[PDB]
Amino acid sequence: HGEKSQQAFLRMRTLNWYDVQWSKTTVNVNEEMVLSGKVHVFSAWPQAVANPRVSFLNAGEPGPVLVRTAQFIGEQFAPRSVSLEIGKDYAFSINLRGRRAGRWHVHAQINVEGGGPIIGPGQWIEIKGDMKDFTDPVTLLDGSTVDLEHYGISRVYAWHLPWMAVGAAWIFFWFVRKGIITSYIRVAEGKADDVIGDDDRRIGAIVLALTILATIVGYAVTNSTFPRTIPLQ
Amino acid sequence: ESVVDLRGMWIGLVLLNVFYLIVRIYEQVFGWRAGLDSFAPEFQTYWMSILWTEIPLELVSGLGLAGYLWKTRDRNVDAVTPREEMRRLVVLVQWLVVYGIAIYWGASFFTEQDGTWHMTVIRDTDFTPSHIIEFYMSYPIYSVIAVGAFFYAKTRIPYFAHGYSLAFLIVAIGPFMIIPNVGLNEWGHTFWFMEELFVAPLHWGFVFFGWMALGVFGVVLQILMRIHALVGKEGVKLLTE
Amino acid sequence: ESVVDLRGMWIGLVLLNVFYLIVRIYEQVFGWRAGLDSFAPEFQTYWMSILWTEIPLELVSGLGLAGYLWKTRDRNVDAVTPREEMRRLVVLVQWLVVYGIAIYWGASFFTEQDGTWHMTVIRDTDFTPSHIIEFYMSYPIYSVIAVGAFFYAKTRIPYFAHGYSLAFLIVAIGPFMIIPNVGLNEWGHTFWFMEELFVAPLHWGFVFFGWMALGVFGVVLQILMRIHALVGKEGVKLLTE
Amino acid sequence: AVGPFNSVAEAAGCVQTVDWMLLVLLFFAVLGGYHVHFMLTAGDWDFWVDWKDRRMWPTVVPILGVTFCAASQAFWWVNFRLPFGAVFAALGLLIGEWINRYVNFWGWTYFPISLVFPSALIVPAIWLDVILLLSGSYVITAVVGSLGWGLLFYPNNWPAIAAFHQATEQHGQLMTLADLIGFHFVRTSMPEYIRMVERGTLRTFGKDVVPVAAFFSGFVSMMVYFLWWFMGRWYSTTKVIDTI
Amino acid sequence: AVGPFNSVAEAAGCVQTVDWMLLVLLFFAVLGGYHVHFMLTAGDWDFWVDWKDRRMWPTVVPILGVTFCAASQAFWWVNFRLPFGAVFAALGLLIGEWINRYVNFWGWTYFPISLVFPSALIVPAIWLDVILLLSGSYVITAVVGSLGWGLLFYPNNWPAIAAFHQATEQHGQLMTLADLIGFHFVRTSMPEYIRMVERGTLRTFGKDVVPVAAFFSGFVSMMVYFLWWFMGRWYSTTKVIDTI
Amino acid sequence: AVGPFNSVAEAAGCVQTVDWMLLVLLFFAVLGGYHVHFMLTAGDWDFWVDWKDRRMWPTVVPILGVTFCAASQAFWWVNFRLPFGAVFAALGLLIGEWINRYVNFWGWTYFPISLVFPSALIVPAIWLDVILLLSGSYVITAVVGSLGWGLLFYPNNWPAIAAFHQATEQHGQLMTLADLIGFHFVRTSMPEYIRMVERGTLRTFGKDVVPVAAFFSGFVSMMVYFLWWFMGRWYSTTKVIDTI
Amino acid sequence: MGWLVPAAMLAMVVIAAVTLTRL
Amino acid sequence: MGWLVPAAMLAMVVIAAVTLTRL
Ligand SMILES: [Cu+2]
Ligand SMILES: [Cu+2]
Ligand SMILES: [Cu+2]
Repeated sequence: HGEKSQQAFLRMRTLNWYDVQWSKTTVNVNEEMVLSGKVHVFSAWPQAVANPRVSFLNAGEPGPVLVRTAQFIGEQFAPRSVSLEIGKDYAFSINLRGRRAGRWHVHAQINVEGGGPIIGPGQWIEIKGDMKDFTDPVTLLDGSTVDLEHYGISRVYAWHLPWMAVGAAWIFFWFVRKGIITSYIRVAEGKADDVIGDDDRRIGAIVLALTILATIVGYAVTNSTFPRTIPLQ
Repeated sequence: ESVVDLRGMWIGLVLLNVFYLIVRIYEQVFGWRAGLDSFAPEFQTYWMSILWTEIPLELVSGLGLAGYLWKTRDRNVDAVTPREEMRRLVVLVQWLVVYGIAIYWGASFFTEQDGTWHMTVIRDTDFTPSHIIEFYMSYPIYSVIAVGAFFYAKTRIPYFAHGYSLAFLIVAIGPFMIIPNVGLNEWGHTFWFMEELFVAPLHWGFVFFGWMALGVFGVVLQILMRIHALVGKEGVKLLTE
Repeated sequence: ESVVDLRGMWIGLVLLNVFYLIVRIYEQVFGWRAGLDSFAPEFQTYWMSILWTEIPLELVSGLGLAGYLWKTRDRNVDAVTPREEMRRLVVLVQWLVVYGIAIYWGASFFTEQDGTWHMTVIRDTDFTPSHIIEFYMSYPIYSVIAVGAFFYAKTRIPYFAHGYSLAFLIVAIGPFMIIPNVGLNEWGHTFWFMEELFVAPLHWGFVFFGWMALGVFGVVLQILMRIHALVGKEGVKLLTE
Repeated sequence: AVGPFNSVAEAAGCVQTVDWMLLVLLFFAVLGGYHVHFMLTAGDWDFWVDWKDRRMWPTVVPILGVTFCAASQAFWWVNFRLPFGAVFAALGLLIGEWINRYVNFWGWTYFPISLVFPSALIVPAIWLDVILLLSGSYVITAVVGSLGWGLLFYPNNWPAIAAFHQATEQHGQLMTLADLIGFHFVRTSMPEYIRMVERGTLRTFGKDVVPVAAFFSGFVSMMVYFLWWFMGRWYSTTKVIDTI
Repeated sequence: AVGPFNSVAEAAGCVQTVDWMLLVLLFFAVLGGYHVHFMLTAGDWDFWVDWKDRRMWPTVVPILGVTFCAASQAFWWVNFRLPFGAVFAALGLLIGEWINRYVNFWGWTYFPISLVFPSALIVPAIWLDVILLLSGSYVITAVVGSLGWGLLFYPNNWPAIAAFHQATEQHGQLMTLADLIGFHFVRTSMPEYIRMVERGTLRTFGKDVVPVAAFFSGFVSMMVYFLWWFMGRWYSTTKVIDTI
Repeated sequence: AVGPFNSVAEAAGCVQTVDWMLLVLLFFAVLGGYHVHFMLTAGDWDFWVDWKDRRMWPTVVPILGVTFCAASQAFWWVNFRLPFGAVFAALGLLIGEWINRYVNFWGWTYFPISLVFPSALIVPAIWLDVILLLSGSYVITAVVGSLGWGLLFYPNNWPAIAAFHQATEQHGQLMTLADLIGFHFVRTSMPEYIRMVERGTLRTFGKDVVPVAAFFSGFVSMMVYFLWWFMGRWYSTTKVIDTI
Repeated sequence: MGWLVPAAMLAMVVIAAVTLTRL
Repeated sequence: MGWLVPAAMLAMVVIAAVTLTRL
């Protein structure tokens, strides 16, 4: 959905989609289907659209209703941006695993850089099952298998929520100890030194020391848990 | 007898939060059924009607609120007793609390629901369901609440009645100025930048007037002085000792 | 008896100039033997040791100088005699002379020795011998001298004791702010610009805080008024006639 | 009678109630403004785990995050001597972001949380607030606390980040778990070329990427803090004008 | 007794000594600031004779050089009626640059002086200072003296420049002596493509390059002088603040 | 005697005469300044009918045109309560432009008027002036009148524009009458690639070009009006300085 | 169901007006 | 010889401290 609103002459003169197939029109949850096709780059590429030198093959679905396990364009596995040359034909294939039950219109598309997106033919796919039954198994370099749907979220919560609780406790502690109207009146009458004393500074120093210690301990424990990591590719 | 009567604040908070919960449930139900295609008849049935009804309703509500606040204004403002002025300040603080809740709902919740909806769908119109709920529902609602707070302060409290508070003007106009800035949003996402990136300069206007929310810092201070001078020295001796 | 005693200024100038001459001779001797390769053991032996020793030494020297100046501060500053205040002003001028010499040594000599060393070698690390001598030796040294001058003025002269001189704050902090700006230097020469050009914007921060040296214009003027009011009318009749 | 109050208890209760309402309203207004600013200046790296890299994420996020923290610090410290201004702004931003990711990014569009979780700013905010409290000077804060705020961004985000940086081998290529999470769960309007992540340079050196980014972010945060402290001072104006 | 001085001679000697120290300290502080600004804004054309061209060098160098000259003129003229401010800044910059080129560029890296010599600014500085002295007005100075400063840059640099502009014939090409000096003495990090020198345009006309560059530099120097005069006035502030 | 006047009639006549001369001089000075600003900021779209498009012309022209209108409104309303400031500036600009097109573009270079006619600004100027008159507030004006000024630009230009937007078929292509007018009457220094006109985008939607351009122009005109009202207030200064 | 959100916005404005004018 | 410049920086700081605290 969305192509009708795009200008006709830009749709016609950028990418010509031909034989496009959907291996299955009805899939179950955790069931794979392949959307294949071919595309031709129009020789008279419009000046308005940027060169297809930087482009990315994509599946036009209303969300992760299907999980893209792999995609290939130009005889190459293509998880990142590729280059399309003017006046040439390229074959593409996308593997999709059913996630969310329902009827969805899934299209072939190519997002070219600052020209933008070009949408190809779409088809209605019926996904039957429960999203709770969906699994996304992924094998690591050490042979361990994880579920990409659920992996790593517990660590995210266990690191993020306690720090938010600590910040809320800090704000609440200072608010209850001093107040807003009383502190304002004290500062306004030249008694700003009465709001903050030596004990308050000592408490702040202790809190900062504990926070730094917690950060160092968390970093060290995280490095111990995952000794070998690589940067984003 | 009742300096702090919070019935109005509670009513406003309950109404606004229930309305936004209803809006969120409606979005969940009808975002995929009718919001995916802009040229489909169900888009007109379920999403354009909200726009066509809500813009005139928002305008009428804002104009009527301003007119009613100005009509029922106090004429002898300077002859207000300290207790009545304290009650008026409390009601203004209730207005500002409701304004802050509306500012959170509009400028935070639906503005990023925009980032997620635009990342899931291919944009086909200037009025998407996220756009309809965000630009044409939430921003006008907090603009109406800002108008109410500003005019209550101007019409009830002598300090705000004589002249115009710069902080109040900023906090009431700047966040409203995001609504005209939707024109720059639409212009930049159709000619300037072809990609759905939030850090695009086409959204810097969105940033700039957002800073105007910090104008509230002044307004609260302007209230606090009025509170301070109302308590007096002896009352200060109570609070600070 | 001795209003102008320049022993401290002479000692500081001699020490600083001899130290910088020694540093220059060391650079000449060991720039090619051990400074060409960053992964060689001789680089650790002859160039990294200077860094690891000089950063803590610089920090300790600055903190100790500030603490000693504040500890031995005059408590009854306002009751200073005109002769003692004139002597204090002269000592502050000596501090500023040493500061200017250090500013020349750091911001002029080694900063352009950077331009020439980077043009002769292919950069392989964020700590080159030129970088080690320039960013981590000269700038901290003149920052320490600026701290000394500022705290002597604040702790000895009544005019600088009551409040903070804006010109003194600028001239003491801005030139120091180049040291954190080494982070932008390193970031721009590794991601932004791949070429060794000095007019690259990645060095504009270097420019901006350099302007803060002109803050000295204010400080000298603040001294001159203090000199003027100390001489008095009759003394003025001596000087201007 | 205590001024406009007829009794001591009435005055105390009214003051406490107004304190609560003022705190709530200030928190939510600052939350809204901060969320707009952050999500439209540095929200792209915050939205997706594929954008949380070594060069551009730890540079961009702290620099654009220190703004409202400095403004709120200026307000709270100058007018109340309350040392929670940076934590105020950071907690507001984190709460709003987490609510949006859990309710909208996950509840509506069904993107997994491992793909959409915000950055951590509580530890740098605590550092900045304690620096302001112990020092009492906004210049010393703008230098030291800003440097610490820039430096602490990556170490306190690593515990929630390293799990997705484990390596996997696909058909022929090497991937991180974050890249595979972004690839598997399809975003229609997020092609791989958009993300401003590091891609390598001939002037990159022997494993200095993260420290260089952290130090650059801290240095820029110094100037941004100095500007936004006075921005918050200006926003705290009580000036009444006569003509509009 | 003369104030804090016990005698006439003591007062005179102390005044003379403090005059000397103030002059030295101001000279060296201005020297450091000016050298940083110039070498990091217009130092690339100053470093190398291959960059001393007809379009970009005579444009860039005077425009970025008039800054500290205007600031020092503001200081000295407003506070002392001393007409050497522009010459003060220019002499400081020239002395620092020459020391660096002879000691570091030649003494350390063994680049010949003919490759690394700075530009000449003494004549335009003298023009600007005498214009300020005769006029007494910084507006008339900002117009007339800035125009002369921009116009006199190339004529007073030509005597030290023309010798290296003689033509030679290499294997097949035509070279200047400056290009051959840059080529023979190898700089590892100075490829030929970096230098922002003129390369020709279809809108270049019948031998108007140097005059057009000079007039553009003078016009821009007018505005830069007007800005930096007030910059120097601001830097001469005696304001004492109460809180940091 | 009435002050410096010996009679009532003399005072009235002198006041009327000076009123006429002041009006004329202000009109022509504002005309000159406005014409320079407009023709060198937005004059390219105004010169040629080939540049009067749906996206860039209705965006650029109102935004750059509201400047002197806001400044003149500030002057006239603040100092005289005269509601014609925007119409003052717009009429001056239109008169100067029309004189130039008829005398120089057509009388000298013999370009037909259908190729060189200016834009229409009288209706938006009237809207802005009446908004200021009825409201009396420059904030309400800067919002509402600026929005109307941006919105009314294209509808009031359409009557003089549509005739040249009729379609014709050349050798193989489809043309407008405006494109054919620009093509037939040759401009040596106006190639077709220079004109910043719309060329299409993959993010353009179902016939929203002109309304989007109009709303963007109105929103930007709000801020430009707010800035230039205070610019005109600053230009109305009566400050006397002591030293130049 | 295409008139549910419009009807709730109107119910909100009405309940607010009546109750707040009373208080 | 890798400890010459570090030793001179320390000698400088010490001589300064002793002589300047005396004056
Ligand atoms: Cu579809
Ligand atoms: Cu947008
Ligand atoms: Cu550098």
